[PDB]
Amino acid sequence: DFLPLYFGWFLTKKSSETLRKAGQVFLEELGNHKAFKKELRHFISKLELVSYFGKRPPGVLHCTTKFCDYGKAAGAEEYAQQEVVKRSYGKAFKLSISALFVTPKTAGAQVVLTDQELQLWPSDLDKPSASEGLPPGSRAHVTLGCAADVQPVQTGLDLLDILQQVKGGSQGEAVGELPRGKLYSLGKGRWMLSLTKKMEVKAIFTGYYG
Ligand SMILES: Nc1ncnc2c1ncn2[C@@H]1O[C@H](CO)[C@@H](O)[C@H]1OP(=O)(O)S
Ligand SMILES: Nc1ncnc2c1ncn2[C@@H]1O[C@H](CO)[C@@H](O)[C@H]1OP(=O)(O)S
Repeated sequence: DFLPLYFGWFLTKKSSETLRKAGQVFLEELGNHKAFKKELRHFISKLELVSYFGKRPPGVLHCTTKFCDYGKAAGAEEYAQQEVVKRSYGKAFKLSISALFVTPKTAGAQVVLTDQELQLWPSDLDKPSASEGLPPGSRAHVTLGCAADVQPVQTGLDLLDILQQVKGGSQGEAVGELPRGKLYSLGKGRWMLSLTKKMEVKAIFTGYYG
């Protein structure tokens, strides 16, 4: 017997649509924002970001914890065997979306995990450099879209990198206000919307088999 393609929290239909629509609305508002139009060089050396991020998750959205590749990924077997993983497998959770972000590569939503959910976050030998100085689980994210020649994986890195840019920042940096939060320009095509009111989505922790 083998492992899943990856473990994660898969949003209900109701919450997928709610978060997915939140994403589009952000893409549509950002692409029309003046600050964004001024930095368009990083997307086209106006633009509809909805089209730019044409590769979206087709069905339900999800928050990946541990990519296992059926055991072919390092740390995979070590993660699945954990008690908390077995005990949580199938259980429902509420994920907190604190921000939406975009880069030239990906678009997605930052997830802020509860202590219980942090127990479900892997602890591998191999770490992305961008996870430096950042608390565990920071990479927690929901992918909303990717550029044509970009892999979804990149979304987690794009989040981490963004968190580096704001590491030691304040809300006085905000470019301006969007209807649901403050907009930040972290340079180099990186934009983040920090939600005034955090979004909450029901999801189930389980294993996906591609
Ligand atoms: N190397 C990886 N690390 C973490 N998640 C990964 C990795 N590779 C793929 N994924 C994720 O698994 C899905 C199917 O491949 C992809 O859509 C990625 O999911 P997301 O967490 O949505 S970026
Ligand atoms: N209006 C601009 N167009 C192109 N590059 C710009 C512009 N303004 C600042 N730069 C910067 O000049 C360098 C060469 O492009 C790069 O450092 C550009 O900055 P960024 O990579 O966009 S942070």
